[PDB]
Amino acid sequence: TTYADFIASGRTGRRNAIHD
Amino acid sequence: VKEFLAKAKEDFLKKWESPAQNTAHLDQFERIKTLGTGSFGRVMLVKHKETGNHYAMKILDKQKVVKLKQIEHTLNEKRILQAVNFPFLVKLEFSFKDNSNLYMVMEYVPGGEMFSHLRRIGRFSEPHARFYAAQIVLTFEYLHSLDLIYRDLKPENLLIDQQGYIQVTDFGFAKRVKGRTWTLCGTPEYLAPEIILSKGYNKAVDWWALGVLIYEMAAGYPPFFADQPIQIYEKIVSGKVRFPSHFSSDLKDLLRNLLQVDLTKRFGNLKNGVNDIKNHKWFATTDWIAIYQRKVEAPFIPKFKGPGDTSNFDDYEEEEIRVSINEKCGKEFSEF
Ligand SMILES: Cc1c[nH]c2ncnc(N3CC[C@@H](N)C3)c12
Repeated sequence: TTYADFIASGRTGRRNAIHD
Repeated sequence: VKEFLAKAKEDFLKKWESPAQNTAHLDQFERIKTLGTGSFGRVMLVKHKETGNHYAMKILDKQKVVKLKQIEHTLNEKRILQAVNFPFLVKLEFSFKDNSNLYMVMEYVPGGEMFSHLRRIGRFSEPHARFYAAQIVLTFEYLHSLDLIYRDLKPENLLIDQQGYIQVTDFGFAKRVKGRTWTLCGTPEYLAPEIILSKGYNKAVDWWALGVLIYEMAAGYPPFFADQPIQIYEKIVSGKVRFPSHFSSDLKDLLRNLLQVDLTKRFGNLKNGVNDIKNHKWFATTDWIAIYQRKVEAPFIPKFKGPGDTSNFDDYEEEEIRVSINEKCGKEFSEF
């Protein structure tokens, strides 16, 4: 499922602001 | 009731021109646990020795801030926070600098970030997402009317208070923008296409971010995800969205007019303004007035254990605060 895909991605934690 | 906004703009103008400075010192607070960590700073739970009241204290290393070209963003943050006033924005209570750090002490919000609740339970129902979304609409209406654009909407920055209502924290990217601005900043998943294409952009990026928030609240995942930021960037600038099968058709509709690459066509940025949002089918049962007044029953009211409980928040590893013996970034922060 898409959620299944989400859970196994490497972006499931707190996400940080982008720098430069 | 646009006289509310007129008075709100006059207070903001006055607090903008002449900002409070140096209204507490480090040694008046007992530092407890870190409650979150960012790119630039960290926030600690804190107890004011004299009243005993608990706060959240953001600490910013002046030298780290000069390193990451975040000076005006940092001056912006303080200046704006001290100048605003709205139920769903966190109060700034004190701010000050010592040899080494900037400090902003704010009201303590004990329910933890939406982010953690949302990840644990997968997703929120539509009436719940709607209730959270309404608070953000009202809050964006307010800040945009002061020519303020927020720029970091995300679950991580939305804390849940004791009544179960949102408090928006982290104004690191909040800027007072006449017309247009250009800094590439934000959080990859939440970035509007304009920002990515280095276009130069207006308050409509917050309405974009609002569509993402609502997608994520109702989907349990963001509409554009991949393992690296540049790849998220491609998904975003395609303008190619798929909704889960369970999204109501009203929600699909609202999200398509919010997740809209074409500015001439984006809700928020139109003849009718915010009312395209407020008056839309999916917000139809929302009492906007009862929301502002917090008379609506909240999706959920967080577990209370006491003054000074942090079970609602994840644990972070600590780093001790070193103050230096010689001042560190004088004129850069003269105005903080
Ligand atoms: C920033 C802030 C103000 N009040 C707070 N109360 C608790 N936690 C906070 N932080 C934890 C995660 C950060 N995103 C902000 C705050």
